[PDB]
Amino acid sequence: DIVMTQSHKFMSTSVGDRVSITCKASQDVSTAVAWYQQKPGQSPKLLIYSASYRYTGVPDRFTGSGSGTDFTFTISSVQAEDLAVYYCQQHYSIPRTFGGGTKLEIKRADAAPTVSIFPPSSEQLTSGGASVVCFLNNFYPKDINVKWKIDGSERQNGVLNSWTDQDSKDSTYSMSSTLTLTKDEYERHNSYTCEATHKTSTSPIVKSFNRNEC
Amino acid sequence: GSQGERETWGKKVDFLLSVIGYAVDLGNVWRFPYICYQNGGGAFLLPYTIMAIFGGIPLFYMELALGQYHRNGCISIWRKICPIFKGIGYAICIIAFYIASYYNTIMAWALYYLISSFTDQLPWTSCKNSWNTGNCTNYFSEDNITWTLHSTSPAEEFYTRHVLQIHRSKGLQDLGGISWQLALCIMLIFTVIYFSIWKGVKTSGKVVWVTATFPYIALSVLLVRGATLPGAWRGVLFYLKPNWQKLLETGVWIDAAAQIFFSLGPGFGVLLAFASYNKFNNNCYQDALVTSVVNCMTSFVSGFVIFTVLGYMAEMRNEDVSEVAKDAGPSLLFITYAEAIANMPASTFFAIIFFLMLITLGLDSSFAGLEGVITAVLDEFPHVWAKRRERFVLAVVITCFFGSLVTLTFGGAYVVKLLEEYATGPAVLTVALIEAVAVSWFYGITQFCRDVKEMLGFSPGWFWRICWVAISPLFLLFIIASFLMSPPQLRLFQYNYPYWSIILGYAIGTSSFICIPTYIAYRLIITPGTFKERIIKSITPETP
Amino acid sequence: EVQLQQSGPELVKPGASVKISCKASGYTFTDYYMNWVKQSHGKSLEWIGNINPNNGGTSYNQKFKGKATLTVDKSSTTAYMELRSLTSEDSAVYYCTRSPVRPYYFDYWGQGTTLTVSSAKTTPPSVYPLAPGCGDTTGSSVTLGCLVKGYFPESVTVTWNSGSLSSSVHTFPALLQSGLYTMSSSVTVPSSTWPSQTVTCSVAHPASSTTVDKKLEP
Ligand SMILES: *[C@@H]1O[C@H](CO)[C@@H](O)[C@H](O)[C@H]1NC(C)=O
Repeated sequence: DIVMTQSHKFMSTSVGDRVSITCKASQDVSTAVAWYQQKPGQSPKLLIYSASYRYTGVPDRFTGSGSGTDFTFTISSVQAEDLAVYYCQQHYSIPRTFGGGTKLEIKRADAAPTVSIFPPSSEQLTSGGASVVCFLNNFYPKDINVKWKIDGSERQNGVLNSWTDQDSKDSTYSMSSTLTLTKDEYERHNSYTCEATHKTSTSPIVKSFNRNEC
Repeated sequence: GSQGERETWGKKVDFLLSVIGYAVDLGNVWRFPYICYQNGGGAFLLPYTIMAIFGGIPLFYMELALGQYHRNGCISIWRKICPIFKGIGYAICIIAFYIASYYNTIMAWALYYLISSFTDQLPWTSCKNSWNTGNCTNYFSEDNITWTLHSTSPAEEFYTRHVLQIHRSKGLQDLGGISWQLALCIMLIFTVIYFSIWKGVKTSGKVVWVTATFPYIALSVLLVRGATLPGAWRGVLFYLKPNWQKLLETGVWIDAAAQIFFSLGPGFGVLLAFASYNKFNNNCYQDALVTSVVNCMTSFVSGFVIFTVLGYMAEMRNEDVSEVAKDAGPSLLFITYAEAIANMPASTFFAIIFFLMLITLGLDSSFAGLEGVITAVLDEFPHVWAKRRERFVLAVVITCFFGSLVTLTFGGAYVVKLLEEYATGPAVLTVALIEAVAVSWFYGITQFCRDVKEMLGFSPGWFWRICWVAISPLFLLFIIASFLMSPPQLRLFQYNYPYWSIILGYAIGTSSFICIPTYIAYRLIITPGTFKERIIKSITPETP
Repeated sequence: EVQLQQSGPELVKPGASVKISCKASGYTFTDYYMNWVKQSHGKSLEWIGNINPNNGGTSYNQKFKGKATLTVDKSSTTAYMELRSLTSEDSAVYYCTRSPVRPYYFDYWGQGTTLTVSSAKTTPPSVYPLAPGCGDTTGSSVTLGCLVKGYFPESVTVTWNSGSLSSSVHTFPALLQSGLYTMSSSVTVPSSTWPSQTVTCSVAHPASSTTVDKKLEP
């Protein structure tokens, strides 16, 4: 059989930069290669075929080249909506196989995370539970530290950090820090504080609210 | 007095090339490379040579030695060996009739291709013709083209809708009517074999000079042509790429055993007829050895001839020569190979010498196929025949024309595959198995070794003895049981054969076989005495 | 134009069987091969096999031989893929895509079908609105949210005001714990529309066939 190998699982580029993703096949393909664009949450979309040719409906900024085992998918102008996962695929021999894929991450300037803390709703308090939420929106890069404070003290138990993917508009990551506690433990404390340490500023961003009728 | 002893060959080289012409046919060109590249790739040579040495050569040499020693036809030779098996000569006569029905229609297609290759622009290049559909898409056309399930190539359109006109038949049910162009093409073939046969082995040996030698020239021209083609290594790669895991399959040895047998075709009485006219002092051992190697080496070099052009054809398309080699049959040479040679410079030259080679490959094998039966009946009915040989030759030739009238129809190509697979294959192996067993056992292998000891001056080695006693009948018994256990499900041109086609094929298979057991019943009922007394006289050959 | 509409998500127990429809439109259905591609979570695309609509001729993959069965119907122009002996590896997104016979490429794909093979009971989600406190400082924009907790499988959808408008919404991926998924959503809207107008988040779980709508209140 045939093995399509993409040696780089991730490739860092910037908006407008010239980026080229490689592909490595098992044997000589002459020119048969198909480059697909799968946006997150969408089906894979065909772009290049026969390695030099573009499918209908594909903008001029997407090109391809090479004849051999190795092939190159070239994007002259990268956009924000161009964030996706690209695959290379061979059509000659049965079965048809795909490469591991290369996720294209967009590099941009640092962005200050927008931190918002939320009190538990009364609908959740009716069910016998309470959850204090900490939202972190529009920051770059993905690496950020999130520290929780119930009252004055670092709470490392019951904290879940969920990182979304990169944005297709401003290319900014967003994460959510969730602190889940029992209703009995929630009514024994008042002022909750969640802080976030990012590389944009040395001082961590501190948010706080009071439990008694906000 | 009067005629007495039979005739003899003109020269040692004439019958040497004559038996080589019978062995080398269309199958040595397309068939061997496909089964080689499909099973194990280049590793297919290992079982193919083993099945040749153990199975193929001893039957070929035993059949050839019996011909030169006894100098009798396919029928009369059983009168002097095992008279109950005299029906074997009759079964071969019925088998060769079923063979000659379709076999000359294929050359008629290559002849229709040969006569249609005289135009400056070949018909299967362009899609503008009377026989093309709207699905026809050729090259030298708009780029970016994407093929469709319903689309058809101009070469596939040309072969389907014109020479075959297979679209005008719904299947085996209604194949009518007859295409008269192929009826004239096969009439010319029946005429050119008429003038190459009717006199005897004298004319056949001289016409063989052209018919045996020319394919090697055309193969060499297409070899040098196919080698210079860009990207021709893909076909040769897929051709010779060894797959050793395919050797673990119990079927690939059966494919190798059946391939080497039907390429050499021992025990068919044709080699028996060609040897009957040779010299008694002459040595047939060196003949059978080198003759079989030529058939195998020709198929080996024919593998490069086909797959170099198939590799270049896969180069203009995208690789995987297996996919362009998908359909194995006349479509490989008449469509894929013809469309491949149509894209090359001076395509009229290579196309003429190609289909002419195809006619040249089938002419010599058709000469001998009739020669074996003609020699059989002439030796079986002497002085009631031989008044004129052109009389018996014309009778058997025009009979094959009426037998081919079913094959000349629109669905005649459907009948070609029905007869080639179901009919001839099992019965020829059966009649060769019964022949090999009767010679090695009934007549005995000891007296057979004594006849060779009087022929060449020395007894044959123990290797040939154990082959004739055991290995060779087991070689034929292996292919028989495998064929009967797994009867093939056949399909041609996007059309699956009906379930009852095997029933019709078994009828054509047993219709030749019914003669020998009814002849054994005819011999045992006529012979007086007891069962042990009459069969002993029936087992004992003619005492004088 | 050309659209391939697959079936909805499926939650099935291991050892059972499952079937996925594919509805094709916008072209001549008998003119193209029909293919099925398997994509595991975090893994690459995997070609299961193709089928010829005319005769139903099926070319499978040696890896998927006997694992998948492709069928076709020319009356409704619909292709199916059946799977037996379901395991945890079989939980993944499957796509039915159109391809010609040459050159072989997948031009149009289906929207995908989410398959989850587990014996875990189907659990309806808990929708708790996430609203800013009354002591927060109102700026040029306010961030809202809604919480989804304790649902299985991962199939869920959270919409805001019938899709109009989300020009800023941050939906945080689902996290699996104790056999139940949990996720959260957020939306950034200016302070001029709130709390003057009506803003409501809609949570829908297709596997449990439940839809709970919760309006945000300060
Ligand atoms: C092309 O072939 C399809 C089926 O193979 C047939 O339905 C169609 O009529 C053909 N086109 C023309 C122009 O005849």
